[PDB]
Amino acid sequence: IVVDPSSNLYYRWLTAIALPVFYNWYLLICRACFDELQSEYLMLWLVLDYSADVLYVLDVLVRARTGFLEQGLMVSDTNRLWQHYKTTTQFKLDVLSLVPTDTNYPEVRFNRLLKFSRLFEFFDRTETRTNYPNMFRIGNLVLYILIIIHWNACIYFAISKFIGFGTDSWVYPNISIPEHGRLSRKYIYSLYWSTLTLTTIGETPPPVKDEEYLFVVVDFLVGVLIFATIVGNVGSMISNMNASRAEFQAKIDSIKQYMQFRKVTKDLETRVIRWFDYLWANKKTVDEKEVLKSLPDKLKAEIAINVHLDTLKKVRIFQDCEAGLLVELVLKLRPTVFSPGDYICKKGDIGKEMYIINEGKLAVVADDGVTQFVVLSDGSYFGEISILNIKGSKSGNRRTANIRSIGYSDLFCLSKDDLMEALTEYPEAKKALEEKGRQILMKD
Amino acid sequence: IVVDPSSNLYYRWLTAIALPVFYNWYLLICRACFDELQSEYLMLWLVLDYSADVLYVLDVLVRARTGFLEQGLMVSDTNRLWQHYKTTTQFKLDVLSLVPTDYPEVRFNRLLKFSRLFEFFDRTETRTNYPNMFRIGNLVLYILIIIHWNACIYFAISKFIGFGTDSWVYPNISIPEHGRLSRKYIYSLYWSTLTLTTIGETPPPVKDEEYLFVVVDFLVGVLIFATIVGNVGSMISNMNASRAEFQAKIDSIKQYMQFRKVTKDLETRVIRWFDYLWANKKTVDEKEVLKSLPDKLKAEIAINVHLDTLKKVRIFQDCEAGLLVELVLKLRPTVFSPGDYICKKGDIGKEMYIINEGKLAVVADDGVTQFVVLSDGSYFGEISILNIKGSKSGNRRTANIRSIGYSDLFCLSKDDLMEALTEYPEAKKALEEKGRQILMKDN
Amino acid sequence: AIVVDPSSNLYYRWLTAIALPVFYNWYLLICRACFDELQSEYLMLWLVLDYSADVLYVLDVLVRARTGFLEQGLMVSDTNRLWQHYKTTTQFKLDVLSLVPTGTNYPEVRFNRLLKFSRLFEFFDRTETRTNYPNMFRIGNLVLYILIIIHWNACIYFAISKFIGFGTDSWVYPNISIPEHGRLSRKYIYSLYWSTLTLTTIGETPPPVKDEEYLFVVVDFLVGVLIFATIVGNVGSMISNMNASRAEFQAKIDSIKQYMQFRKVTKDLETRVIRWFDYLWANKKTVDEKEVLKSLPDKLKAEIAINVHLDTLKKVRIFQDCEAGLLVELVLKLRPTVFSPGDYICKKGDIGKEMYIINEGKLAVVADDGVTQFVVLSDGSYFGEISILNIKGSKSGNRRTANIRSIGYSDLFCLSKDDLMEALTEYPEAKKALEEKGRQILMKD
Amino acid sequence: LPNSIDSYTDRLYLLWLLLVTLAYNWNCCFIPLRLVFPYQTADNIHYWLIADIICDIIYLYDMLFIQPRLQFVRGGDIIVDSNELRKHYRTSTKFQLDVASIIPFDICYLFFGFNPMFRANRMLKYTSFFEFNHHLESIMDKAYIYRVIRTTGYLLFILHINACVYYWASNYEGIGTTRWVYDGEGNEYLRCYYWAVRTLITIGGLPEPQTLFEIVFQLLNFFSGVFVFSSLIGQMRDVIGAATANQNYFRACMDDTIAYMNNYSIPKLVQKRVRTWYEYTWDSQRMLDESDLLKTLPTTVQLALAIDVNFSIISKVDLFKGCDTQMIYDMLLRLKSVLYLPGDFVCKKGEIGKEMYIIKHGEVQVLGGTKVLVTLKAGSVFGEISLLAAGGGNRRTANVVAHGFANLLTLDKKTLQEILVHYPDSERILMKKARVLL
Ligand SMILES: Nc1nc2c(ncn2[C@@H]2O[C@@H]3COP(=O)(O)O[C@H]3[C@H]2O)c(=O)[nH]1
Ligand SMILES: Nc1nc2c(ncn2[C@@H]2O[C@@H]3COP(=O)(O)O[C@H]3[C@H]2O)c(=O)[nH]1
Ligand SMILES: Nc1nc2c(ncn2[C@@H]2O[C@@H]3COP(=O)(O)O[C@H]3[C@H]2O)c(=O)[nH]1
Ligand SMILES: Nc1nc2c(ncn2[C@@H]2O[C@@H]3COP(=O)(O)O[C@H]3[C@H]2O)c(=O)[nH]1
Ligand SMILES: *[C@@H]1O[C@H](CO)[C@@H](O)[C@H](O)[C@H]1NC(C)=O
Ligand SMILES: *[C@@H]1O[C@H](CO)[C@@H](O)[C@H](O)[C@H]1NC(C)=O
Ligand SMILES: *[C@@H]1O[C@H](CO)[C@@H](O)[C@H](O)[C@H]1NC(C)=O
Repeated sequence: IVVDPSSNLYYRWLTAIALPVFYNWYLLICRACFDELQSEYLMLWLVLDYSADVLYVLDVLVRARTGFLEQGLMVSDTNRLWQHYKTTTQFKLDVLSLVPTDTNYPEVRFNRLLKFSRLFEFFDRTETRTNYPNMFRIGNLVLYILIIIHWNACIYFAISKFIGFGTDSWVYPNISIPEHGRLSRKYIYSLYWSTLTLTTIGETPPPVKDEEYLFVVVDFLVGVLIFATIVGNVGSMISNMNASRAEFQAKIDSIKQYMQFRKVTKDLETRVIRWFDYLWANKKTVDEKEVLKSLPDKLKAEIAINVHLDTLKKVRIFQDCEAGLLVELVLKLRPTVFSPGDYICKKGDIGKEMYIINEGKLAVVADDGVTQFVVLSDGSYFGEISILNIKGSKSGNRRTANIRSIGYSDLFCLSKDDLMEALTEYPEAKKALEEKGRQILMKD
Repeated sequence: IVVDPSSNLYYRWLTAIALPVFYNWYLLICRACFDELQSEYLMLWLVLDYSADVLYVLDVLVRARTGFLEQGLMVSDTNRLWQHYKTTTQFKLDVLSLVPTDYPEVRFNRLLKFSRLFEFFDRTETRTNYPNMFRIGNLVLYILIIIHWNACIYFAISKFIGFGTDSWVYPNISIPEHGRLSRKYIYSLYWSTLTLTTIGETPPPVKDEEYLFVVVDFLVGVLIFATIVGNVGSMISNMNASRAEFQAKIDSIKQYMQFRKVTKDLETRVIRWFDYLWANKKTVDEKEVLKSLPDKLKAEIAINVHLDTLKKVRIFQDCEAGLLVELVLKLRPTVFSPGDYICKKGDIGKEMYIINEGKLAVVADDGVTQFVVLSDGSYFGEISILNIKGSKSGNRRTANIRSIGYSDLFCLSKDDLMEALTEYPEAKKALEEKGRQILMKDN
Repeated sequence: AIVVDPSSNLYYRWLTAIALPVFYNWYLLICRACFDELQSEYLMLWLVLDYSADVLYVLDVLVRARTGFLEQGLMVSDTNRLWQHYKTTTQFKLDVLSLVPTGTNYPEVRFNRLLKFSRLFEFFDRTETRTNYPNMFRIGNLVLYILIIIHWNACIYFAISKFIGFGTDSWVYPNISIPEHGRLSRKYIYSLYWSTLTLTTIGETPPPVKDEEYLFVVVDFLVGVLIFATIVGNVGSMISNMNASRAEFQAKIDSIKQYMQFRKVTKDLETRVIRWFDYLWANKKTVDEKEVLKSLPDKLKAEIAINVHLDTLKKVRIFQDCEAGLLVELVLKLRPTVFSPGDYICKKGDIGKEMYIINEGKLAVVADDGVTQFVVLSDGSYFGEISILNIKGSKSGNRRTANIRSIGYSDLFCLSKDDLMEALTEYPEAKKALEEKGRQILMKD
Repeated sequence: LPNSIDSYTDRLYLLWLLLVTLAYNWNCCFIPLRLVFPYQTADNIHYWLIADIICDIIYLYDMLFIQPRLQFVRGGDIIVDSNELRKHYRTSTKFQLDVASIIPFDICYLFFGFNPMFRANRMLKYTSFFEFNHHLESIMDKAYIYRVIRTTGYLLFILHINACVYYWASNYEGIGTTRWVYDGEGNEYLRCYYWAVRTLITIGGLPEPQTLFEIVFQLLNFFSGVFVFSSLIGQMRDVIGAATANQNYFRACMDDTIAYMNNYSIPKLVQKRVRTWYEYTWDSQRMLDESDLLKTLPTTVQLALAIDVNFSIISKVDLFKGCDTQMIYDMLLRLKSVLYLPGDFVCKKGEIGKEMYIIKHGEVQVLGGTKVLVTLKAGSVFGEISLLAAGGGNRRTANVVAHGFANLLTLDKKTLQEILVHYPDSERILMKKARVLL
């Protein structure tokens, strides 16, 4: 059996193996530095370390049987997979993170930290997988900040133990005292000093000896570099979060300043601002071409027939004229958004647009009298006789009605040439639509 | 009555209901932690809380009888609105926040109407005249709420630990200097600002829970400072983004003109044009600024910007409405520098110009003389664009045309003019008869 | 009878000569108001400088009553209409309010002279637009604004300290009777030190004691965290703008490298393209000229096209007898391409549809064999002017007659056959003139 | 030692700029240090002097034997000849700075004793430091790690300058006079670097200044420290935004199209197909669109990049032996890159056809209606007969689907016709090729 790297069994395995790598990092530097946590809960840490080593054995056994892409298809030959895992440095790392060195010195198990690529791959898969990527980036950086804070707390306690407890004013105090002697106080005051040094706050006791001066200089330099990276990345991510709305409001006040300068009257100004308010309120700010230019025509056609074919399939002779030509039409259609009371067409105008109504309600009104001839809900179509314009007709070359908007309608336009070069490969569809347009145009 | 969700009444209602939500947040955490406000101004807080609950029940009635868009139309069936409100989660949140739990910690369910305040802030951000000033006001309001909540949290932790047993906690409140409510609130706010703005001038912790609370508080303060820096950087880089883009454009133009070794009088001409542009605010260009609005809205905008100057010329009024719409959308505006010649003699007549905010004049061959000085509303470029055999001229000009001041024109090239005279050459022929009359008269 | 032109340089000289006394008025007026030893000790200097600042203020009123303004495209010059245009604004109201002529110990009554901030803002904006060091001036302007804020806060802290009483608390200024904390230099430098350590979130001040001091310090720390946020934002935007073009070019280089490592190109083509792009960067022409000149008007584009390409397109002897209309049309419709060494411009036997005008390059014609330098061309030369006229009757039939390779980093001008036909489809006499001159040169060859 | 230098090929001259960088960085670090600390003791002047002598010999070797050999361009053609290249170096502005920096004030040691302030003119080789920065940043395959190293180097150098200045101010106030100055009890450079870190990083915790010189010093140091820390945040943020730019844009478009599909309530199968398309596009190209990348490059480099990736695949086609190089080049400049998911159709048996499919890193199978007739590895081509024929032509004779992640190259019918109408003789011989095919 071969597991797929893009599957979900592999991701559940990534979670069940990115638990003990994180355990190894966090609690192994803590067990190696504090040394009462190790020699107190010895059976607990031995059970957890044996479980971590068995999970690493299964990690090597899974990476020696995972699949990879070669010439498009999933390669599943076991000998080729063994060789392809053997040739990479990750196999050397997974072998170096397995040698069973370990009692009272758990520093000998630091070779289990060499499998950091697994935790990084788990973080990367969850970032590209979950539906909250910015909050997961916040969580990833907060976990990195906490790991670095915990590691410098452990390093401050180790430097204090190596120099001598309670000797200077900078080191951890004398450990024989029962107030500074418990492990909770040990770890919590080491975390307090670690965060008040790595934050560059400095409400901590100043150093005395030269090795303490050197460690505190190096620690504030690491603190300012880490905190500069954190501030910069959080500012960049907040800017990425708000960029869309910022450029939208940029476009808004740009067109506002334009019309205010070019002296457009207040009713048209207020209608444009109301249209932009409606656009933001119903979330149609993105453009279809600008969002799906990159996707290929096959997937664009899948989304097109998922969105508009259910609305197009209810008109008369369009019951599967030809599948490829219906695909071409639902790809080459183009959206538009209208305002209430806006005339789609006047009298005495050339027609070059077929409009389909979809989530909208237009109306056919007379010229002088505001009247309701017939209302048209979604799925209806209009424009056909003026797009066709076949020889032998009345041949006005004009739109013979007033299709007026009732509310905030939303049509999906289709130009005459985007009809023509769509149907150019199959002229029998043109012949059928020509006869239907001819009969409605000649019976009037 | 059905409440319009986009009107002015709805926004004024969002103001009148995002006042007591902010009151409930701010003064409920303060009255829960401080225990002196709730003891002193008991009837005042009871009156204001009863008024906030009346505003909450009026809020759930107004969010009941408000409208929502269906098929592009605002529905008005009140039972349909009630069903649409009953099926969603905001009615669940409202009926959860209206549990009648009539010391001041039992009223913390009134904080659940936070989306109403959030909607008021977003509606004001959309609706106001000063979006960046409102963004910085909203950011100071958010960090003041956070500072106040952390001050009340520090005071509650100090009361739980004991007053003055340690040196980190608030002092012994029986001493009459540290026992007043004014100094209690101002010292808790000052401690909270010193912790959250990552400064740490405060006394250091002594107990283990104090060490842990100060670590959590400093990490919260790091993330608050990073969010403040990010939001002010985004605002200060989006407030002069137009200036930065125009500076990059000017620098690319300067780079090109320095590379191609063009002469210094043309250099000073281009830089005086760019200084005129930046001192008169014509920075954005037409084709890119009018691409993101719908087609009938830009047709309406073209109507409203050029009919007021196309109806000032009398001889051009005899034209059909559809031709007027298509030409008023196909008009292209350009801005000409002073002294620059629009059409010389012998040059092919390409374009038809409409004078709007400009003072052009005609001159002779390399001689500044004034045969007739044009003004606003006039028109020229008419006899070389219809492709007529004229008075032994053809497709050429008649005389030189200068530019006295920073004129602005309405260009119409022969291509879009054939796209004009593909619709009713009869009306264009009437215009051609009067143009040929002028032509035979003057040449 | 003079009219000050607000786009000239005399107006900028006046903006400098009025942006010195406004800035002085702001800075040293808040200092003289809050300290009350400068105002008592340097009284002759402050009276002289105040009288000079009010003289410059009234001359600024007189000048701003005589600056023209662009209506109908022209610069209007009649003094009555300029006075009316001045009087209908609110800036004249602010100026006549600032010029109010108010026991020579309180400059608190002279705070109306601060109301000419518009001159200082106009000077800063005109300098930012005009000078050639825009990022250095943006950082200088930010430093000046936060120095004004730090100075105003230092004067405010000293005024609050004088109101509370010197040496009463531990947060306020020390006792001024002790002659070490009593020098005026010591006073101002310690007040500036306190306001910088507060307003840039340093926090080394002594802790406050009373409620009013706690409230002033928390308000001052919130103003300080906002000032630190704007400082970090402005310096980040300055760093992101100082090399934005270079970062865009490195992004383009990395995109080309990623595309080439994707499509598995040969290493010689990869290093050729990389050295080509680095040469295009070092020669400062990597951006395409239509994207440069998109924002220019058509007349300025035409004048730039004349000034660039007519110097080379009048060096041609074959295309000489035509008209300035076609000259301007061809210099508008020339499009440039930059080449690489060893690149084939036009091989033998190709459909000639482009014409090339060499400009800052050096080329070569060779045979089908390879590197046999027959004729090395130079700047101002031309080729392609015989297979784009499409003359019937000769042995070629629009076919390339030579293998043309570049030996250095050439820079040509592609003039396409369709572009020339669009240029000449409204000139039949120029069409037949080019046809007959091509026929004569082809019967010569 | 060659006759001339290769500005972009010389590993030797890159190590030479590394040596001049080490000399110039030695001077920029250690001239403040020797100037303000008492480290030039009586048993150390000979060691410091042989260090400065080998520094100045590296300077003179750079001015004489290397810098008159670097190649350059003038008028497009590269320059090889030595006298003209040396004249180009002599009349350049680098020689101005170099002769201004090699001015030997070491002869002033006999007039005023030993003072390394006289060698402050050797700090003017910043142009040869920046050429080294630009060369290493251009040659390294990861520019962001070197940008971080250069930012940390600038930070450590500014802090060393501030430690040296603080110790000079401590001597000028007198060591151990007041409570602000350095008290002498430890390592001088270490405690002074500690002071410079906790001041110029704007950290706090140091003793309060007393004398007015100390207050002015501490004020200007904190203000320049706020600006240095702001420059550090801005520099690191720019490194982040320039290292993750295409990843952030790709993730932004991927999240905006999944937001579009969740706004239109798109089914889970179509959303999974779209997201596995995006995941394979990221694992293949590390980029979203490549046509938009190609439209920015110049025309002849577009043509060369197209030919080097597609000309063997065209010239191995037995049907395209008769056609000619110009329109083959144009049609290879006008191909489209597509990606078909496994299990999807590219041509149905009975579907009309208007495209030509070149396959490239893919594996498709032809089905004659589920049994696979043939398979095609990378480089093969199919779908020709329904490309060149006019009118309805012929429908596709069989179902062909992508087995794996096929990355086809498509040429549409009408685009081929638009290329063909510019080339009438080859269009005519292609019609005759159609007639001898049928
Ligand atoms: N005139 C007219 N058009 C109709 C009617 N019902 C549907 N339509 C469509 O409405 C149209 C709107 O203008 P068109 O010229 O585009 O063509 C018309 C028809 O295609 C009807 O009863 N009258
Ligand atoms: N010659 C001339 N043209 C005028 C006059 N008044 C308006 N115009 C227009 O100015 C023109 C400029 O060039 P045109 O060829 O466009 O044709 C000319 C006329 O249409 C006038 O008094 N003389
Ligand atoms: N074949 C050829 N072209 C030359 C010669 N001298 C100048 N030229 C020009 O070089 C050209 C380059 O290609 P063209 O087809 O454009 O036409 C050729 C001529 O106009 C020469 O000796 N032979
Ligand atoms: N029918 C068929 N087509 C094949 C086979 N091998 C390659 N092809 C190509 O596959 C094609 C797919 O549809 P086409 O009409 O384009 O024409 C067919 C052939 O050119 C095969 O065995 N059968
Ligand atoms: C620590 O405390 C013990 C007893 O409390 C004492 O004997 C020892 O000397 C102390 N050591 C230090 C270094 O303070
Ligand atoms: C506070 O002070 C009062 C009297 O001053 C004393 O009775 C009380 O015990 C003190 N409380 C604490 C916690 O110290
Ligand atoms: C300041 O010094 C004078 C001089 O002795 C003294 O009288 C006064 O009380 C002092 N003020 C304070 C607040 O200590």
